[PDB]
Amino acid sequence: HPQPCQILKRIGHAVRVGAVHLQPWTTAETLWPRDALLFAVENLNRVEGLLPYNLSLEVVMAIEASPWSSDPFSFLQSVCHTVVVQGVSALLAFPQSQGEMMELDLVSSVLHIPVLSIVRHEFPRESQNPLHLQLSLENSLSSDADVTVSILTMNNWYNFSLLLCQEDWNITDFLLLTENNSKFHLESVINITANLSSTKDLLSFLQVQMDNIRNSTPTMVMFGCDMDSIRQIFEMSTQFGLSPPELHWVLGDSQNVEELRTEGLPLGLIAHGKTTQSVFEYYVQDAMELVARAVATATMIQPELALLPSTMNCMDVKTTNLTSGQYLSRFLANTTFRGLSGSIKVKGSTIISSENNFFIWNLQHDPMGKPMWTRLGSWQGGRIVMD
Amino acid sequence: DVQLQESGPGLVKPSQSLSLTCTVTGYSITSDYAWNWIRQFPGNKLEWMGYISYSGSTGYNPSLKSRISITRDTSKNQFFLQLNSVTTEDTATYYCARLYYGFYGMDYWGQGTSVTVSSAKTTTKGPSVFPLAPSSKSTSGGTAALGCLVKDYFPEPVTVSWNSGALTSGVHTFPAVLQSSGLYSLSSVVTVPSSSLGTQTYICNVNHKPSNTKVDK
Amino acid sequence: KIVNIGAVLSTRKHEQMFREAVNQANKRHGSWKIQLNATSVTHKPNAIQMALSVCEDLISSQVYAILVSHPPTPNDHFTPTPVSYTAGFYRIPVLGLTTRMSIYSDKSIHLSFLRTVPPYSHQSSVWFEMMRVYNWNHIILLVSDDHEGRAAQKRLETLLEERESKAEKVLQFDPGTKNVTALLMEARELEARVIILSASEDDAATVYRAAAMLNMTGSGYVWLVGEREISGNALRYAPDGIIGLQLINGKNESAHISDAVGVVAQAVHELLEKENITDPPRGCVGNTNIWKTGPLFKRVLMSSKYADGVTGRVEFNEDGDRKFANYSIMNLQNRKLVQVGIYNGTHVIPNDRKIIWPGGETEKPRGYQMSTRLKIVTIHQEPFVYVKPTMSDGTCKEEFTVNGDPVKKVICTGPNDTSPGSPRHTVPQCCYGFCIDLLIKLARTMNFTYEVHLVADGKFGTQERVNNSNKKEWNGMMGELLSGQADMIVAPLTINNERAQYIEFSKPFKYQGLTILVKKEERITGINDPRLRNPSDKFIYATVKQSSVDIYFRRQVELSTMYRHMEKHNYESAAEAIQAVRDNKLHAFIWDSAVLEFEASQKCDLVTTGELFFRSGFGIGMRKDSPWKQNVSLSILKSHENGFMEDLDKTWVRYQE
Repeated sequence: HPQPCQILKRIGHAVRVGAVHLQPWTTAETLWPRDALLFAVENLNRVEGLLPYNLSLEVVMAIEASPWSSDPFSFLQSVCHTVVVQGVSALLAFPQSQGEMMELDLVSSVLHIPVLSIVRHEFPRESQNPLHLQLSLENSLSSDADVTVSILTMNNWYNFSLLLCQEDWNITDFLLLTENNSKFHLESVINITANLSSTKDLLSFLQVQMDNIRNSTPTMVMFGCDMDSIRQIFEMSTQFGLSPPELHWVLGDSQNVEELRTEGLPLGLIAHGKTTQSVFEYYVQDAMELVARAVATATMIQPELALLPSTMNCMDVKTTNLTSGQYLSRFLANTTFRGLSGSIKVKGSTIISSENNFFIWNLQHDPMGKPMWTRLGSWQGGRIVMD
Repeated sequence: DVQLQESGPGLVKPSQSLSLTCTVTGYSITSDYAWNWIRQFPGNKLEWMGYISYSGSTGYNPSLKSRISITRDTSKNQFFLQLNSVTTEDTATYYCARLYYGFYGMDYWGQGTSVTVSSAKTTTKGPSVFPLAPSSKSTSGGTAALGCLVKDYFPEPVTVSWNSGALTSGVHTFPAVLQSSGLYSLSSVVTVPSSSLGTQTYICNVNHKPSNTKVDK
Repeated sequence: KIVNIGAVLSTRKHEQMFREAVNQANKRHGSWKIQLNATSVTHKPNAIQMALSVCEDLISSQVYAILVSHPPTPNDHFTPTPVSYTAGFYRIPVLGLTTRMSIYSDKSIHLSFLRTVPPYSHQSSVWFEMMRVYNWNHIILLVSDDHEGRAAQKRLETLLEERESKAEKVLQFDPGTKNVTALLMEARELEARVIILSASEDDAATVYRAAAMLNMTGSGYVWLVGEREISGNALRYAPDGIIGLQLINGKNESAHISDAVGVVAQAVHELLEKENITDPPRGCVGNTNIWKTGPLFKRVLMSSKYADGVTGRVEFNEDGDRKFANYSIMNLQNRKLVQVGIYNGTHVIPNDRKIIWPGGETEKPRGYQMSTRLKIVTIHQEPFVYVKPTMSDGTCKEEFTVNGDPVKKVICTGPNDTSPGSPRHTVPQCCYGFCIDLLIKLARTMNFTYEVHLVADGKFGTQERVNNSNKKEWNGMMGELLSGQADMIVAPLTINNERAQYIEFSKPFKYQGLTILVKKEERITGINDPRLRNPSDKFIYATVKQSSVDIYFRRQVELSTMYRHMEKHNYESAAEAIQAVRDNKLHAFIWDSAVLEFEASQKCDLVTTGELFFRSGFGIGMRKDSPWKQNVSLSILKSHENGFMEDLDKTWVRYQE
């Protein structure tokens, strides 16, 4: 084992993580990067074994010294000037707007340092660079579509009712996954705001739609309808007596467990809920765990790989025959583990989306008389272990 | 436009880093030509050299494939060299110009600098201040014995000039065997003029590449 | 009227050229009251420090535009990242020459990137405008790149969508391909020969060496490449004749700088003449100076149609490219720079030279290939296609016919069993009969090379919803015809409106009908009788799944109650049903009239009925856009007009004992 006692003389035998973008979140909510980083460091120090080879993620607070909400100059020039004083090893970014996000590509191109883009909303992926990662920890629809496909394949149901209420969602991935799978037979979509101001016409349209889908496709899955549409459907189901054998209502989009409807649920519906939340501290902890796993894999591959800094100045780039940034960006994409707030699954280091863990909660006819989420199945990231 | 001037230092210390500055300043430098020097030395032949690109391919021959490091100086649209431990046959007349990729030939006159292996202190000894004495007695024909006698300065392969742009009827350079003592007695001569009678003075002023001295007589 | 022009300069010569351009620009805008700033910044190696210095020097004078007048960008990867990222926050277009990379041209992440450099998208647009008279819509995308390759693929997709056509094989690859020979072999098999490389010069030299190794350089192949793809080391193995598009106003720093300065001056003049000229706040560091009129300013600057003497029309593209760059396409004939065309703005018209190819002709080459690769797919048609097992390891002894003449037979290498039995075990057999004679006659009349192969499956396929990504098409030999495996289905498929929607047919060669095989309620008297029209669970006759009889029962409007009853006795082939009905296992069997007649003439126990229905000539299934769709039909018609096909049928199918 080659002893790497010749490159830790400037970094102090510790991974110097750059704490850039320390400005509090104010644009479109009220997150705090300081408390999140503190909680992440506390969680990393509590559970031993995350940083092997006597390594420690030295989170150096790089603050310039809200007019500084999207200024790239203050968070770039002074940040590099203060971070290249001992050698740049790692860097964690917090893109607040487009101005703080576009600079990450330039940073990764001029320094060859893998950065993490913790964005709020969906940003385009024009720069398909492996060093410029994109971690959009949000409530996507890919995991929900995968769960729906698994449920349809395990129950032999090729038909479905597309509840298309609005179009300002991420239904693009739903269509992309539908074009690949052959278990989708759509006949008529269910709308709620199809130019219906009064209530009589809306009720008549709903009655016609349900009488049409009773025999066409008795499987209504939620794929983009808001909470108001679900509430109205649950209110009209009890008044009309829409039983799961007649109309099997399925709740595909599982946002949270506290936002899930727990009133007026028919006995025998498919209503799943995302156990994880959208806490920023949990996302920072998952990012820290992913960086730790990547550093561990790099050290296991080559001892002089992770300890060797990719750059040491504001303009130095690692373009040698044996680099470190490419290996660091390609190793974490293979050894994908299960994070705290959802399993961290690297999707080509460009469209990374943490797949949250779900549980099959099919509320059937409770004999005791209390509605409880019966765990008839499981979901460990694709597999379903029935009981 | 079309500028193939070789402004590289043609006089450096032996076994010293030769920072050959090839100020092309032409159309573009972003991987369009080869920009390599030719090893034209009387006595032997040359070999197929390499070619630089935007990435800075500093490998010409398999021997010096990774020894030298050509620095990409995009500020002045030129590049530097780091030729270390140069031999005798390698050190010859350099042609660091806009060499077109393909090695077809040439369509211009003979230019380029020729770096030597002589010491800087040996070559630089002081301009020989010799007054120009017109002969005006060897009236034999069109070409006689009359010209400047300036010596003891930089090697012959330099920017040879005249007294503020004098007559250049029949000027042509020719790389010859250099002297190891450093006493380069370079002195150009013209065929038709400077061979007449009277008081017509034809003092030459040979300019230097790393000195730019044009006041020596 | 105080619109300053911020120029990003690097060399003193560039500064002098910019000053001269500003001095001479008085005649362009008619000596307007605009003050062009003389900001002359020095070049810095650091990308971020140079960007900061440029931002400071431009905020010290409050300029309104960006003008990069140096091809070498300060970035290490030779990308216009710093200037774009420092101009996007201030909503200022980057009207300067940086590089010829096309990935940054597409405005996806950045919203204020208006680079006026012609990218590979402009090259693709020029190629599209030039190929309008060549009919070369089929282009083989062989670019091995992750950014430029994806940009070129998107541009080609947009071009094909705007042209209302389709491509042949469009797919991106990864840089650093070693098995490039397989790519050339795949491109040679396809009819398209438009090889496009726009990734780098290393892959260009690699594909040039791969084409020269197989002697396929210029011999009908289209080689449309640019100057960046031939620069460096790319023409060392390519012969003289490669069409190399020279980058007009892409690398020059003598007249291109002055042209860009004049264009920017005219643009800011036309913008000042129009509305939306509100001065943005001071965009200093450490402050949020997002321009609220950013989109409006970009929309006003977009409509900058002027009348120049050099270029006729000037208009930005869909990605904000150069305003109709006059790309002069050059050719490497005898290693020269002859001009073969000029992009005026609507069409590339040749001036003096035409397209020259190293292995082709100076005139229009043959881009599309012929139809000499007709893969003849065979199926179980024993009365017509006598599929005989092989006698030896490839040796097929020509057995003597009734006239004592050895019939020439072609081997049929294919899976003898079905898909579950033999997935890909292609076993050669000695297929002979009327089909081989027809193929020989067609190959003698025409000049195509037929390929005899047996289908892996044993069914024809149905047009129901398949389990493959919900593709309502045929699942079988007809589906393989659509994918590209099969080229000419020699089987006489039943012509109908359902099959005519996907592919077409040819001239029918075997004019037959549809009857029922009986074993002479003993008699069946056709299908109109109520005894078999509405059968019971124990009155189901023989039927074949995914066959002509299945399609005939599906298309029927009054036999829907019997269509569902046939699902009990569905088989994988007709041989099973024949073996069942010949051994007293089922009631009857519905199949082709000629096949049942041959079975009745051979097997004495099987006596089919006399009532014949569905008298229609079953044609040969052909492709949808095949060039020889009418040639094979005319050949079959000419062969049927004379007394040859009839005699062959009487001597082969009519086996009377």
